[PDB]
Amino acid sequence: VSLWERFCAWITSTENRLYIGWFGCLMFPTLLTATSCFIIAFIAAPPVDIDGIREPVAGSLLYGNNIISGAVIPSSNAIGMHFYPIWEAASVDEWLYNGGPYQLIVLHFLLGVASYMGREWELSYRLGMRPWIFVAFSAPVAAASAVFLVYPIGQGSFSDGMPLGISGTFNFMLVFQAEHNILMHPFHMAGVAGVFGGSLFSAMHGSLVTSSLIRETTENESTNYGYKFGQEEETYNIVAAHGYFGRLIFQYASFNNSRALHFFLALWPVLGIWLTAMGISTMAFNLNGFNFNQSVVDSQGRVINTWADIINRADLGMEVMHERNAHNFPLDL
Amino acid sequence: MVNWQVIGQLVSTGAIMLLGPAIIILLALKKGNL
Amino acid sequence: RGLFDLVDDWLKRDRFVFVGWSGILLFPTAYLAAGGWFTGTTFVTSWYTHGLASSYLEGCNFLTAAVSTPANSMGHSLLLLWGPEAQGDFTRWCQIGGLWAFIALHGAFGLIGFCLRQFEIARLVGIRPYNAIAFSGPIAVFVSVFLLYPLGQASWFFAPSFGVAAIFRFLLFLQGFHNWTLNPFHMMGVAGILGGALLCAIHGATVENTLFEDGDAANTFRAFTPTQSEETYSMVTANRFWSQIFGVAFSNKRWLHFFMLFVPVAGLWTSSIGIVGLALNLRAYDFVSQELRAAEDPEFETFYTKNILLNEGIRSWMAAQDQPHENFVFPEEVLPRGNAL
Amino acid sequence: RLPEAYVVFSPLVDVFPVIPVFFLLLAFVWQAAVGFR
Amino acid sequence: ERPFSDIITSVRYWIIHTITIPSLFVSGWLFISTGLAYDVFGTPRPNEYFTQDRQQVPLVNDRFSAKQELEDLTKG
Amino acid sequence: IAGRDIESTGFAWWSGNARLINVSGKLLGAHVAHAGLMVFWAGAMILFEVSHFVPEKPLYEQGFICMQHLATLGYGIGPGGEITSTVPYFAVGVIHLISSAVLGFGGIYHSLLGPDTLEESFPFFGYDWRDKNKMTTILGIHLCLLGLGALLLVAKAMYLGGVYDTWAPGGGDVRYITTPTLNPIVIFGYVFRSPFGGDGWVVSVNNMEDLVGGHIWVGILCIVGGVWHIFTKPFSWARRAFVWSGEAYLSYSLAAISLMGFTASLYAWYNNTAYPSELYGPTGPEASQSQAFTFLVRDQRLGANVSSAQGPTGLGKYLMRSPSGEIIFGGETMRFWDLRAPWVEPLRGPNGLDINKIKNDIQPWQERRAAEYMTHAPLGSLNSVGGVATEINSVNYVSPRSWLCCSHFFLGFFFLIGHWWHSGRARAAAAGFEKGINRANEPVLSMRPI
Amino acid sequence: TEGTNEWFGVDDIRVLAVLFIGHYFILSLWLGQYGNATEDDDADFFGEIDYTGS
Amino acid sequence: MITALTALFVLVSLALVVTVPVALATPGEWETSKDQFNKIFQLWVGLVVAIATADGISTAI
Ligand code: CLA
Ligand SMILES: CC1=C(/C=C/C(C)=C/C=C/C(C)=C/C=C/C=C(C)/C=C/C=C(C)/C=C/C2=C(C)CCCC2(C)C)C(C)(C)CCC1
Ligand SMILES: CC1=C(/C=C/C(C)=C/C=C/C(C)=C/C=C/C=C(C)/C=C/C=C(C)/C=C/C2=C(C)CCCC2(C)C)C(C)(C)CCC1
Ligand SMILES: CC1=C(/C=C/C(C)=C/C=C\C(C)=C\C=C\C=C(C)\C=C\C=C(C)\C=C\C2=C(C)CCCC2(C)C)C(C)(C)CCC1
Ligand code: OEX
Ligand SMILES: [Cl-]
Ligand SMILES: [Fe+2]
Repeated sequence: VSLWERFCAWITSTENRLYIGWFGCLMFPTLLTATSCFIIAFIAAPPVDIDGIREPVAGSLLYGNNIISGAVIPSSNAIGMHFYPIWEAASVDEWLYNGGPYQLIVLHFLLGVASYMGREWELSYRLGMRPWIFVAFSAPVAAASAVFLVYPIGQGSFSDGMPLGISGTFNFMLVFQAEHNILMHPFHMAGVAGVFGGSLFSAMHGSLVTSSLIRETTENESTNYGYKFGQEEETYNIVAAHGYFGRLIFQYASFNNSRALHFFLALWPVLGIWLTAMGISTMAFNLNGFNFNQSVVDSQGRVINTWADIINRADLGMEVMHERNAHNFPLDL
Repeated sequence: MVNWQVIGQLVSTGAIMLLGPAIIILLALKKGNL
Repeated sequence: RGLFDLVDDWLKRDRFVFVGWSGILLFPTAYLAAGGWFTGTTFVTSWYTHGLASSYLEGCNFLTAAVSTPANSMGHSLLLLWGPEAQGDFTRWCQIGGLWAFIALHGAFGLIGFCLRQFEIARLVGIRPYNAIAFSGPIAVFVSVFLLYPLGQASWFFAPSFGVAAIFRFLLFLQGFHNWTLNPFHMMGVAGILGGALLCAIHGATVENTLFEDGDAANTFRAFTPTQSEETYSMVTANRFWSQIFGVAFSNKRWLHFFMLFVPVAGLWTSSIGIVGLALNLRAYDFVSQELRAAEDPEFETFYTKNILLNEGIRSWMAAQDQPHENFVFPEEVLPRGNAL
Repeated sequence: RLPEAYVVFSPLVDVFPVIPVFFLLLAFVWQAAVGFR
Repeated sequence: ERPFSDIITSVRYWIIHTITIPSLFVSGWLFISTGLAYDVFGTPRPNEYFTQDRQQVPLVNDRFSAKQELEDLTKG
Repeated sequence: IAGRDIESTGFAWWSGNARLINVSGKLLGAHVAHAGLMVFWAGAMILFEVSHFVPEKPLYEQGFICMQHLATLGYGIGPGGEITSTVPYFAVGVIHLISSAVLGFGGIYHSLLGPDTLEESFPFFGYDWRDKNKMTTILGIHLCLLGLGALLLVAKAMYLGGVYDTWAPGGGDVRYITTPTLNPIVIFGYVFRSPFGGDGWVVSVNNMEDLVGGHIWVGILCIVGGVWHIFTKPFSWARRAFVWSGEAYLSYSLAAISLMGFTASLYAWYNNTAYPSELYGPTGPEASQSQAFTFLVRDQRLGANVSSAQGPTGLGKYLMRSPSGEIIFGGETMRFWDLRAPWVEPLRGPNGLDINKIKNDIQPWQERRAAEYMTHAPLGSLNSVGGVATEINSVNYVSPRSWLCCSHFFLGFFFLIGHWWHSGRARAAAAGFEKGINRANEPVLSMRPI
Repeated sequence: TEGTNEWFGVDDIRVLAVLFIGHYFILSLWLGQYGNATEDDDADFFGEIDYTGS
Repeated sequence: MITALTALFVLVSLALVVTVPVALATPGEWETSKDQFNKIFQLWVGLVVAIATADGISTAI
């Protein structure tokens, strides 16, 4: 045989501790470089001028932060959507002043997660499985891409992306609420229903399966020891569990098929997350949620308020105080 | 002052909606290849 | 035999819906709570307590109708129909906000009855009662917020209102006044909820993508007899796949399902503690060290201070209309504001 | 406004754009007619 | 027994329902159109939010004298 | 009946259109019927938009997405972007509506009455999903048709009336493009450009000559490729890398169409040459630049010298410098300094905005355009309110740019999901384990332990 | 620089040289095993997956 | 004139739309009735041409 054939046989081998595959060639370097840069920048980075008004903001541990308030600041507003690699700065100090590491981390990270999906499919193929797990994983990837890349593209600046921090996430959420009126977009309601229903069904399924265990342990050992690796037993007792579910609610509602059950379980949260990601992506292009301000009037013509007006007051309060020194003109276009 | 527009729109929509099920019923009655 | 035995035999018969002894507590209270919400969102107003319109009869839609809390002048009254505030007179009872108390009070007993029903059915069929600890989670959430939060505050007026936009108002209100996102208990609740959703999706795709070939048609749904002895999917293949992709994987089918049960309930029970803490204004608002440094050094800035300024803006611009009974009057020259807009 | 010779047909024109969906619904109706064979 | 699948078919069911349901529907319509709900529940009419004397919101300020306060605020 | 039931093919009713994979007679009818539906919608939408036209408001204040394309092609538009007549739109709609009937009848016939398979009586119109020569032949034929279409667009742009040009010397007007650019360096620098800010990849075309030259080159390339793929068969390096089945081809098409949808949405959002602003409305950056220009003009008229006015941060209230040196508008709109519009270029010199021209060379029409674009920014809500999120109900307007961008972005993402699903299934079925794990010979049980 | 429109970001000869070096090195390694292919009408197959050895 | 011709066009189109699928679906109907549908198609084409000519004459200067 040749050298290339041996290399290919080693790459696609299903006997290593961790599968490599051809997608792993793009996966591993990008994720590793993103991790290294993120750790170093989170620990020891200097303040970054995020808004382009020459007012740097500290975000690293060594400059007086804690775990909660630390972050990696997005790039400067003066840059916009321009590409800013290291070799385009006159010095490393200038590169760090304008928020260089954010772009590097984000780009290598997104490439890494795409390769992660590909690698999942590849191992599924090599193991003789059915190839539909990476489709399920595509939803968190879609949401992360939506925020990190799509929102800056629509708004025209990397500085509007979500900061890589804990309190930066809250700041992003609050400003997004103030500017786009989320919580009134039906796609956000779809996402909330998705997560709540996912938690509900996880708890219900766990309870039902755990309650229907046959007797193999008696008292003085954890019940988990009954199951053996490779044992043959369907994940319930049909009589007890089916009767319990058919008696708890009306008898017409009971899943007697494991396939349909475990399909519904997979389908619900994935669809919810897809819809909420598309909601964020569409709101990136200034298509906001429902507007119900001053919609109820009496006979004379005066305005009677509703709860939407209280929400509007909160939105105005958030809006008038964000980026205090950044605006010069009456409209925030 | 009669506003014939709403009546015309309702009649047109009703006819268009009724067109399809009519042909389905006709095909079913004539023992067609449903 | 006696009356007790005959009634007991009748109550546990196989019908369309199980009734049981707990049905006496469950059915009337839940029915009354649902009917109260349905009539409140359709006919009753909030003009005399909040100064708002909150019914279809006034012009609201599904997303803006609610059953609002009673007036602040009635601190923690039980607001009985025959109490010293309404003294009969259904109309005055509706106008001062008795429907909210009606719904909450009968609904708490409805929840208790549902938990008792779960216990009773589990005992009847002869299985361990694990679906009654999983429901205790949501019971803790409801009791904690809807009862303990108002009881520590001034009055029932500071409780969530049974509506869609009223809940959004509640969220924004607690964020603005308590800095609720910074509390380390809502954090663990978020972790629990998101982990539950993740677990639900990964299992159904893992189970659905390791099925044994027990049929001949592409529709794998019709390849499962209602219950057989063999498992429908391969545990070994799933273990190998997830241990070679992620580096760690499940191997015990009981631990998996107990973990699925455990995560979200733990999240909810954790968030309840933080809400109970907020009930007494024992909040996690300030980092004193950063406040001191920012006061001394007028060049120190983090995202923390920006969030603080946002909260100040929320409070100042919302309090005037959110609490009409305080007669707040803020001239335009005292409202905090940035440049331009 | 349409050319004067065709203004009378305006109500029909106001309904044409939505016809392509009624086709999608008709597919389901046809499937239900044969009892989901 | 006698499930819904053939309950939906019984002709007597259909005829008694056709007799009964429209009466309830018309009763609800008349309940709204007569204006009786405004008096039963105390909801202000579209021309009753502000009276000629009171031009502000009528908030209740007392606990044990809510009856007299509401009687004043409504018309008196 | 055979071929239309689960017991004979699997494929339950909710996935019944998958029974047509190996039936080449009904598939033709299905595809023709969908084409007829597309033509019908085009005609009906044109007619509906024509019926509601009002000659006073601009086209972007009436919620139209179909009249703008015909106007850009040079039909019924005059100087400056005013609509003069609507007869050609009526003609286009009528022709589309009439052709839809023929297409639908053909689809119905070929689907319900014609032979089930064409591989027994019409050997020319037959295939096997695995005969590579036939697939290459079909691809080459329809590719040559695409090239002919591109050349037809070029011919319309050059000889048959001309196209609307928004950069015309004296305001937008219809003109003949007589000197298209043909130097391959420019076109293939457009193709091989980076997509980030300042470059924009192919969205950044900013004149009609480049557009016509590019469509010329595309026509030439498509014709040559069609002939080549007709007269040849796939090489060795391609045979060992692809999967040869119908579902694989479907997934291949799905990925490309998703990419095209994303590209079109970004065209609609950012470009203002093929989407002139007089018809679709101002772009995102254009409204902010207009606001800055309007307030600069007002403050200068009041008496200020707007070159040395200091802002709150000391950076410059009206004018400043971009990170490369050019003079740009101040404020938060420093991010949109890449904008180029026909109503701003009069004030731009060799190093950015010109101070003297700004001082004493601003014409009133520019002021009016700036005010209009400032007050008609692309911001709105789902129920068509218009304005910032904290505004009250007074106007009813959402720009067509937002609608087009959001819709085709949604479609692009879902068709990418299509690539993933249909391709994974195609490869798994080709391998032979899409039904499940063979319990007799589970492959995992014969691997070295980990 | 940043705003210019050079192809693939190439601004110097050495970048092009190293790109060619990379593609060509991996190409030579690949040709070390797949370089003896033929287009004769007996190496083809009739199926969905090419199992015909090399 | 224009409006009456277009009304006749609409009526003919409605009749054809109702009748054609029934003839096509039922076996043997299209074979036997394959002598009048050609006449109706010819009438349809003639109506299109007549409407086009009349509209062109009326609109032209
Ligand atoms: C663009 C949409 C579209 C198209 C073109 C088709 C086309 C087709 N489907 Mg299909 N399908 C669709 C959507 C579509 N489907 C959807 C959404 C579903 C899910 C509900 C299905 C579910 C489905 C199943 C389960 C099956 C098909 C089958 C078929 C094929 C035979 C149908 C048949 O025998 O008709 C029989 C129907 C009739 C005789 C009644 C309809 C008569 C006409 C068509 C009504 C419309 C006439 C029109 C209004 C008048 C025009 C007049 C003209 C002169 C202008 C055919 C190629 C079958 C197949 O594979 O065959 C081998 C099959 O088993 N489909
Ligand atoms: C309070 C009170 C009371 C009670 C009352 C009651 C009990 C009532 C009831 C009531 C009721 C019980 C009512 C109900 C109503 C209902 C309704 C009103 C419904 C509606 C519906 C709808 C509208 C739906 C919708 C939908 C959905 C959701 C989905 C799908 C679609 C649709 C559209 C269908 C009494 C007497 C004690 C006295 C005291 C006070
Ligand atoms: C018209 C026009 C224009 C344009 C022009 C042109 C010339 C274009 C071109 C275009 C083009 C020219 C495109 C291309 C594309 C390509 C592609 C898109 C490719 C792809 C690839 C692939 C897909 C592959 C894959 C793979 C791999 C990775 C390896 C192995 C495996 C496989 C094979 C799968 C302009 C702008 C001037 C102006 C306007 C007008
Ligand atoms: C153009 C034109 C026309 C028209 C025609 C057409 C083309 C039509 C046809 C077509 C149509 C337009 C048809 C449609 C129909 C449809 C329908 C009406 C459907 C219904 C639906 C439904 C009701 C469904 C339901 C269901 C079932 C049954 C079962 C399952 C579930 C569901 C819910 C889905 C005419 C004649 C005027 C003449 C002139 C021109
Ligand atoms: O960068 Mn971030 O936050 Ca979107 O709004 Mn305008 O720009 Mn600024 O202000 Mn508001
Ligand atoms: Cl600004
Ligand atoms: Fe399991």
